[PDB]
This record gives sequence, C-alpha cells and structure tokens, in this order.
Amino acid sequence: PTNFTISVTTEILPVSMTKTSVDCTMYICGDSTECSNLLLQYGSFCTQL
Amino acid sequence: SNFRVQPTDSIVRFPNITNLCPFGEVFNATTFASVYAWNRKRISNCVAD
Ligand SMILES: *[C@@H]1O[C@H](CO)[C@@H](O[C@@H]2O[C@H](CO)[C@@H](O[C@@H]3O[C@H](CO)[C@@H](O)[C@H](O)[C@@H]3O)[C@H](O)[C@H]2NC(C)=O)[C@H](O)[C@H]1NC(C)=O
Ligand SMILES: *[C@@H]1O[C@H](CO)[C@@H](O)[C@H](O)[C@H]1NC(C)=O
Repeated sequence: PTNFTISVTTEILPVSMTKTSVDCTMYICGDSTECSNLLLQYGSFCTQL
Repeated sequence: SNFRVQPTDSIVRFPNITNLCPFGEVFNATTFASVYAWNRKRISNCVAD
C-alpha cells in the first residue's frame, strides 16, 4: 500500500436489565382471608422465589 | 409483605324488595300438571324466603 485511511466504527453492548420483585400472596390470593389461609398449608414456594 | 392492615367492618347492600315470594301458590296449588306436559312459570320481584 501507498496511502492509508482512518476509520471510526461503532459497537453496542447490553450491560444490565430491569430489577423486579413479586409479592406471592397479593398475586395469588389478593387480600382474601379464606385464601392466604389455604395458602399456608402449601409449602415454602414463596421465599424460594 | 403486608401484615399490618386487617378489614374490620362488613356492609351489605340489597335493592328495595318487600313482598315475599308466592311459595304457597306454587306449593299447594290444588291441581298440579302431568309429567309429559309439565308446567313452567316465571318468578320475579321476590324476597325468596
Ligand atoms: C492519500 O489520500 C488522501 C485522501 O484520503 C489524499 O488527500 C487528498 O488530496 C487531494 C489532492 O490534494 C485533495 O483534493 C483536493 O480537493 C479540494 C476540494 O476538497 C480541492 O480544492 C483541491 O484542489 C484538491 O482537488 C483531497 O481532498 C485530499 N483528501 C483529504 C481528505 O485531504 C492524499 O493526497 C493521498 N496522498 C497520496 C500520497 O496519494
Ligand atoms: C294454599 O295456599 C294458599 C296461599 O297461602 C292458602 O291461602 C290456602 O289456604 C292453602 N290451601 C291449603 C289447603 O292449605
């Protein structure tokens, strides 16, 4: 080669996503007392989430 | 989670119906109907006691 060129290029990368939290009783029962008292003889499927 | 609020009162709202249902004109009713030509009747505006 006898001459050259300067080239500027672009690269795009994800770094992070959104952070969420879920309330187990409010999603399942929803301020019911008949429910959320039946959802107490089920196991620990709400701390593990 | 939510453990801090408990519902206290309980309210009931029903429409203003006063006359009782005709249980006694469809329950003694000197002559009934044959099974093959059974009788159908509509009931409306009742306090079904
Ligand atoms: C290596 O390549 C570069 C281009 O990347 C050459 O530079 C260029 O030189 C030419 C001739 O001198 C320039 O043309 C001129 O254009 C202007 C109008 O823009 C005009 O008024 C002048 O009379 C002439 O025609 C050209 O623009 C210029 N490019 C850049 C970006 O500067 C360079 O000469 C090459 N070198 C070798 C060793 O071949
Ligand atoms: C049948 O029901 C009507 C409605 O209350 C009543 O007036 C009538 O005395 C009843 N007849 C008998 C035999 O019970």
